[PDB]
Amino acid sequence: MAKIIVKKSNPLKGSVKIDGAKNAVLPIIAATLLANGKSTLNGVPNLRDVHVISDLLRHVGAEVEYKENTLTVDASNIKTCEAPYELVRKMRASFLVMGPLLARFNSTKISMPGGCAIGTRPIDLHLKGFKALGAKIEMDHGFVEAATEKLVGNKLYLDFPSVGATENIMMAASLAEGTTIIENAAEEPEIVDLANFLNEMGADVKGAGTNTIKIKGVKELKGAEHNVIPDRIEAATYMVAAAMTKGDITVENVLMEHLKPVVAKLREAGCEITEMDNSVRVVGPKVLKPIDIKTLPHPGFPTDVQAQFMAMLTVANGTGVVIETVFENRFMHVAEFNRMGANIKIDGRSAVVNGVDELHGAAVNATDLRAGAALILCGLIAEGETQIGEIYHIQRGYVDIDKKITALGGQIEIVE
Amino acid sequence: MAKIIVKKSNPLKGSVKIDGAKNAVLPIIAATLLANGKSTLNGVPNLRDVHVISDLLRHVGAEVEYKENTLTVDASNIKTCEAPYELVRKMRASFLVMGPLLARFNSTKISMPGGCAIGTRPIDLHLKGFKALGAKIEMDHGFVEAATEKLVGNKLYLDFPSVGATENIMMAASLAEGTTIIENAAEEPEIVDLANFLNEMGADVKGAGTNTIKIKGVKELKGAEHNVIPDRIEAATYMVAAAMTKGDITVENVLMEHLKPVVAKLREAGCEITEMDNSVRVVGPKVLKPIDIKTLPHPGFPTDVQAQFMAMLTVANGTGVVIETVFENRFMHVAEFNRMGANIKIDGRSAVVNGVDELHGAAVNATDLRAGAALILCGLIAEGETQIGEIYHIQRGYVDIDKKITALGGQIEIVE
Amino acid sequence: MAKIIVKKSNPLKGSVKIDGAKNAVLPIIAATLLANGKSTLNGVPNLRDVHVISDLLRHVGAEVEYKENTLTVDASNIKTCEAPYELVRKMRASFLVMGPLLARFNSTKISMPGGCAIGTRPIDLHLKGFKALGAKIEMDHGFVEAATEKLVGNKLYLDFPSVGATENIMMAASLAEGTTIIENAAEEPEIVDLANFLNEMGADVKGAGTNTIKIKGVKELKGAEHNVIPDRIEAATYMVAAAMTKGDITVENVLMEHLKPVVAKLREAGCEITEMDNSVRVVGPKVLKPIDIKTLPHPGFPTDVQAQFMAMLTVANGTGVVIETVFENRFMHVAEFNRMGANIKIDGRSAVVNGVDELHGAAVNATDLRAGAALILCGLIAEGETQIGEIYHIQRGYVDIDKKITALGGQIEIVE
Amino acid sequence: MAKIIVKKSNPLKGSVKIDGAKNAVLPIIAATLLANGKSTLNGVPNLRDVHVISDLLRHVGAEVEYKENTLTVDASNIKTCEAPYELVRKMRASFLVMGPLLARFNSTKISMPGGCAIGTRPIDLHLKGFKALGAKIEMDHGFVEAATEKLVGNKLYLDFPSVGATENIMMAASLAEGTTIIENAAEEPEIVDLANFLNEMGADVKGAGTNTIKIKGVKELKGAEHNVIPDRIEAATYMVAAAMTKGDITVENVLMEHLKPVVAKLREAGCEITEMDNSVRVVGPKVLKPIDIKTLPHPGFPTDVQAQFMAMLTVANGTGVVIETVFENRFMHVAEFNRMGANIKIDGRSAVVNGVDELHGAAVNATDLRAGAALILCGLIAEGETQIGEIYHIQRGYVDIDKKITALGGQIEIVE
Ligand SMILES: CC(=O)N[C@H]1[C@@H](OP(=O)(O)OP(=O)(O)OC[C@H]2O[C@@H](n3ccc(=O)[nH]c3=O)[C@H](O)[C@@H]2O)O[C@H](CO)[C@@H](O)[C@@H]1O[C@H](C)C(=O)O
Ligand SMILES: CC(=O)N[C@H]1[C@@H](OP(=O)(O)OP(=O)(O)OC[C@H]2O[C@@H](n3ccc(=O)[nH]c3=O)[C@H](O)[C@@H]2O)O[C@H](CO)[C@@H](O)[C@@H]1O[C@H](C)C(=O)O
Ligand SMILES: CC(=O)N[C@H]1[C@@H](OP(=O)(O)OP(=O)(O)OC[C@H]2O[C@@H](n3ccc(=O)[nH]c3=O)[C@H](O)[C@@H]2O)O[C@H](CO)[C@@H](O)[C@@H]1O[C@H](C)C(=O)O
Ligand SMILES: CC(=O)N[C@H]1[C@@H](OP(=O)(O)OP(=O)(O)OC[C@H]2O[C@@H](n3ccc(=O)[nH]c3=O)[C@H](O)[C@@H]2O)O[C@H](CO)[C@@H](O)[C@@H]1O[C@H](C)C(=O)O
Repeated sequence: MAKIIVKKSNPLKGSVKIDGAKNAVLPIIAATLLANGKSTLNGVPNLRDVHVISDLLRHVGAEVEYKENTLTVDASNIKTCEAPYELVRKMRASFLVMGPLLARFNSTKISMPGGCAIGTRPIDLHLKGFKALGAKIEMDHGFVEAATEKLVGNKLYLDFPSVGATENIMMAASLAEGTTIIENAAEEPEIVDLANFLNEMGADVKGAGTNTIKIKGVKELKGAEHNVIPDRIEAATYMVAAAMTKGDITVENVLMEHLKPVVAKLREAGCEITEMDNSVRVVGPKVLKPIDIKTLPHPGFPTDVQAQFMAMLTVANGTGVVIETVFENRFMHVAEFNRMGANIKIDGRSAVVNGVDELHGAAVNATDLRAGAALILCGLIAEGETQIGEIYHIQRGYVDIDKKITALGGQIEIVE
Repeated sequence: MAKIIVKKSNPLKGSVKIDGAKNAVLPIIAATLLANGKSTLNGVPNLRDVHVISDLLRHVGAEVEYKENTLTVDASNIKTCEAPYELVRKMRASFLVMGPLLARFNSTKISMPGGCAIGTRPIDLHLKGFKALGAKIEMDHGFVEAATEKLVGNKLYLDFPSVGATENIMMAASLAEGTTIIENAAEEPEIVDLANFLNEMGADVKGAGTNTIKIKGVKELKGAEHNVIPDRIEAATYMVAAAMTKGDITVENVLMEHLKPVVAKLREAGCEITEMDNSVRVVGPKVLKPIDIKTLPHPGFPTDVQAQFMAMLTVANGTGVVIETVFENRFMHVAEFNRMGANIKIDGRSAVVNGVDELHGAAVNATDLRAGAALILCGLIAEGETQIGEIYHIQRGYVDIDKKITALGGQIEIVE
Repeated sequence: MAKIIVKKSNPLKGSVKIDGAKNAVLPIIAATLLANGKSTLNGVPNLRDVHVISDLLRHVGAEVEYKENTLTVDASNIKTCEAPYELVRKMRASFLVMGPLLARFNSTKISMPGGCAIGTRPIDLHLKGFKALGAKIEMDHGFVEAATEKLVGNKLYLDFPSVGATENIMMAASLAEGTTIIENAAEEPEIVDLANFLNEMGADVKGAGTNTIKIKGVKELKGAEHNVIPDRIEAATYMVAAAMTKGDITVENVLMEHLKPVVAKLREAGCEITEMDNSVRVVGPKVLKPIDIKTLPHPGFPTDVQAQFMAMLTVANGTGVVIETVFENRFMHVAEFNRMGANIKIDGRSAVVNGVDELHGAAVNATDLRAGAALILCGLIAEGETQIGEIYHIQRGYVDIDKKITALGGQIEIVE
Repeated sequence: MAKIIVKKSNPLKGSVKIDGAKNAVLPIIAATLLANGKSTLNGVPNLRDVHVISDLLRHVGAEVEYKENTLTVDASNIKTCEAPYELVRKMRASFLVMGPLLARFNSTKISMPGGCAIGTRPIDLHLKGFKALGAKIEMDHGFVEAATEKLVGNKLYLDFPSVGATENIMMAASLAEGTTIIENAAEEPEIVDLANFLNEMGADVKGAGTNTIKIKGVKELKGAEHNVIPDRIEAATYMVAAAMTKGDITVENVLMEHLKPVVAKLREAGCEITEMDNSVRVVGPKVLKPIDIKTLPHPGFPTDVQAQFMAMLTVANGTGVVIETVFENRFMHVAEFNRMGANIKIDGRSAVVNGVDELHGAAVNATDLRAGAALILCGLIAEGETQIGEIYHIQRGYVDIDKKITALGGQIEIVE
């Protein structure tokens, strides 16, 4: 089966256009379900995770059309508020329909997500918020059902600033009676994108981007047109690639406000970075300086770039410590990095990376989306040739990484 | 030597006035050093930690007078920028003078804090920010020296949103040339208090309370008058005490915005809480419902109330999990709670509290400020009599806890 | 694709015969490579992991025949000491050929294992021991090569009492010049089985079962006949199944010495256990008492029974804590248990299990061998019907679990 | 108050005699309480912890005399089986009288130890074993009371191979009716010393040193004479001191079997070690090679030498990782090491030590016994002069460290 073959490459040089944010579009697609009417989403990346949630909307009865990076959804006529096991098993982001369906129809029944490679990922805070809004929750044979005679706005505290719980609760609250206050909300840029979209549909959501979100419920929302923000994680991936290959890359169609910790940490590692209104230029250093990273809720360092920074660190000039506070077991890639000659030792949530002279190409497997991309980065700098298996992980969330890296001068090919 | 004796008490009932925030006043006192002139701080709590940092200002040559909750500082004539080991050993908050002294005099030499009971507490991010502003850092025999020909504003990222590093860097940046941007800043209310004070002196500090702080340096700052915010941690202590004793207490002279997670979590445990403009009423439940807490940077649940919530949980109707993400070893109190009949098991940063019928009085020792106060709370509900040693820990940071609890009906006495 | 369907079952009752130990036979099969001659292994379980390592021996040129639980290996004519990526990727136990091949031929080149679901599982201590014996180690494109002009016995310390490193080093040392001393050796019963086999072939290995193993190298080893010990992990699985179903089961063809912590912990949970010379009877209690388990090196509680005890605890009468010290991320099953109505919260290496009234059947996936078996156990007690996917995990290491549970009265079927 | 002043010293050279083991003598002193008669302990180190437990025996009514390294105890006439709070608070090893007093008198009431600097140190497994032997346990106001009409031998499993629980249970079982089996026993050399002593008094204890201990209870024990084993931890301290100072030291009156991991790890770091029947010679290397250490139950690397190895690593030629599995918070010394210019970062139970050129003398505080000794080691190699406070920690458990290091050529003095 299919592999990505990467060879030791030249310093990457040139421009790369960044696609729309996968993790903005997924909750925003779920939000379309809140409107009796037709929404139009532009800048939608052509990605499997997009197609999966689109098929979920079809299941519940919304009409969906995708072309040329525009997705339209007509959620006028919904026929069921049940998300079955087979769909949720494909992608746990499917859970994001629960808030809108609960809000529109006052009842919804959604398969509870199971295990995921990157950790045990409960959805307790989503249910916490729904209960705060008046919903009664019950479990039936793997399904979670939430139902209410009516949703009523209430104050609620998030024990962790969960991205998904903030999204789900904001969407449910959008049609509740009265005012909902989400305390200790996620501040991730996708939260702000979603809020903006809800407001575009007629909602009243204030404070997205800050630690407190206030939603004043409205009776009905209408389909709206929305331009999704750029993918900050994709952008970060290309930035790290410039860093690691001693390249000089201009990443186009980005928002620098959303990249702050990545910019900072790359500068600390010795990159020269030039921030512009819609683009950023990254020049890799001649010697990578070791740095420590600690993943945290935004605007701390993002967990979705942790594997890729760890890969950069495998050849830094010293010792770097990587600490993952956000996900449990987001170190599955370490053993793959070590097969390429890295020197990485883990205990608990910390990985000690002792920089080596160079990596060496080897047969490796992607374990998840972001780690698979880190493996491509290793492949660019590893002596000889690197063959990466289980490539569906990567293709889930990167548009044409082979084409984009090839256009920057890298040696990469997908073989079937 | 001295002990606090607590007996099984009646439900606490009445009003308690909260003092000014210890942890606002300590950085604000250090900030007075930035002005060639006289500042006036009102609402200063009469606490040892206050007196220690005041003696540090005297050491460096500022004039200090304290009376009746007003502290004045005339920092017109400073005579040394060196903070010696003996003073810093007393209280690691002394380190907060480093930023102002560096800013005023472009050189400062401060003993590096050593071990602390509640964890290994490095000051690397403080030095990170000073280096970003142009300071060269060196170590001499336990001292850290920072010096520059001139401080220049720069962008810098905090790997963790450290309270102290945010404070120290904001103060240093206040007199730097140009604009400093602190990314991933602490959002704690004391950060906002400090900022306000600096602005009162003539500074230009914007975004305190948010994840990004921008300071535009000025050439000189002038003494100003400031009213310190209320102690949210003290307030929380009395709130928990109402919860645990099934009491009914009105806590006076507080800011509800600063108490959000404590209010939320207490309501989840079954308290009835009434929030007012300058006061909050807490009615304890008849049965405490078990809840989980997870300490986090503000506005997450505060580490300074963790021991006290754990004490409440020792008699909750079920199993609660307490997770400390902020400090390493902030569980020293667990063994003391267990001597009073609690059922608490720790591994890593998590403590499993399995609620018991009642605690039983016993001889215990305070291990630190906030835990010592938790022990007084246990003492209120523990059958018989509880004797608490090492009480200096408590007296550091609570004004007249014996008098305030006595006025609420509790049985407490300090014996020498 | 294929599923195991389990329904809510009657208390299991009857006798079950236990197969030979998978994890004794795998290193013992690798050990056959040490002899110029034919070995005969009896009591070999008919398992995929067995067939995989047998195909590895074929690759290197040994002759292998399997029938009726007897496997013979003629390692007279070995044709290569290289274990290629495709084989090692299938099963990391393939790494166990490295020690024998190094010992026989003074050179061997083995693909370095990559990621595994249950954690990052380095082989550094294996290489440590080989280096101690005189081997020079190098890495080539994912391969580890060990070579020496001659192996010389030496003392070496294991930083952790690794099962695999003890095995690999014992086998390498068996043909070394002089005496090897393994300090802080694994004490697992499989270590003793392997040692016995090596001694049967002509080796001189003393102290297996204790914290120190001494091997006095010999010039040549000869094929021998060996009876593998019973599978203590399989036995434990059936014991837990009796516990959870309130059953009454006699587990046949076992060694009670190898089951001590499992017996102890099951008695603590309320089982009545009767230990006999070659069998053990387990009667489940009417109410399971909550217990805590902590995985450790033998004779501590085995990690391979951790998931299955956790499953028992999901319906215990209270709160149990499960602590995994041996593997990092051996909690992947928790989310699957929670889909069946369990109440389990994890942080770090500890899982808090808050017992529920009953589990409820649901669609779940096996994540690994031992967890998949735990899911079958849940399926036996869960109201309604449980469907388990990814069943290859289970079939790897249990002989006919469907047939054996069916013979005890359970409702289980494998569907294709 | 009193300080230890250490200066940068010459390579240590010469011989040092090791005293008797503190941690053998403490349980063996408690064991004297089992005999109606007079015991004679030789090779007793002149240490505060010794004097504290001796005063506890006096409290309960045994007659004690200490001179010239011989301690005699006549436990013919015991007058109380209650150990009060004041004594147990001084030293938690006082808890070791519980097993003997329970065994002699079938009732005993012992204050439950509270917090300790190096971690939360429950005694649940001690109580577990006593309950297994027939004792009913209750808590009264900080006391734990154990009482039985008669102690009856039983099998019991230790969830962790606790040193103290193994000791306490072995002593209780020594006079029980029938046979006690301790499964997953501590294998520490002090367990073997204690067993030997009990057997000297007339007991029947087999398997000490192995993972299973069997005690066959006897009706009465008689006073006996015993020679305590050498202090392996003290010996290790002097060994590390040779390593760190590039010295050449012969440590006298030791048992090499008890020092295995320390010898191994020191050789890995580059020491040349010569093991003899009653002595060991350690020659420090010219360049310390970085190594990783992981504390574990014996014969794994001892937690009591962890701080001292960490100190050695502060100037090793690279990166070393120290992992503490045995105690929670046994890293309090890290901040003190960092005040001397070390580069150590902790997360969880792991500390990353990035070796520096040299340490620099500074004012530091001992946090506990073994760390205080590590600070003296740092003081020997740190440029200039190091002043160590809170020296009672050290004096607890080292005989005349100033005199012994002075006799090896070091510059050390205790000032009052
Ligand atoms: C669809 C989408 O946007 N997914 C992203 C979002 O996941 P999410 O699930 O919402 O993230 P969280 O809730 O903030 O989760 C953060 C932490 O909080 C725990 N938690 C979360 C919710 C809850 O109810 N209970 C609870 O305990 C949780 O287990 C985790 O430890 O945020 C993550 C963090 O940045 C991303 O890694 C993730 O990207 C992924 C890879 C991708 O592209 O596929
Ligand atoms: C004077 C004062 O306000 N002290 C308070 C302040 O300490 P601070 O020290 O500033 O808190 P941090 O820097 O946010 O520390 C939080 C975490 O960050 C790590 N860190 C911090 C700084 C740095 O450079 N490097 C670094 O790693 C640090 O080790 C900790 O794990 O904030 C704490 C958290 O709320 C409080 O517990 C603390 O109160 C106390 C008890 C009291 O009243 O005495
Ligand atoms: C073939 C076989 O017998 N496999 C078993 C054996 O694995 P092994 O691999 O030898 O076990 P370890 O080496 O004792 O591993 C224990 C711990 O030690 C770390 N470690 C190990 C080796 C090394 O060089 N470096 C190092 O760090 C390692 O990462 C782990 O955390 O022992 C394990 C523990 O009981 C079992 O779970 C495992 O069964 C399995 C599931 C099955 O049936 O497939
Ligand atoms: C008097 C004496 O010999 N003391 C020593 C002994 O303590 P001990 O207390 O017996 O050691 P453990 O019981 O093996 O403790 C090891 C671990 O096990 C947990 N545990 C222990 C008992 C119990 O019931 N429950 C339980 O959870 C415990 O919390 C720890 O994490 O063994 C330790 C380990 O080697 C030493 O560090 C300690 O030396 C000291 C410093 C000194 O010289 O003062």
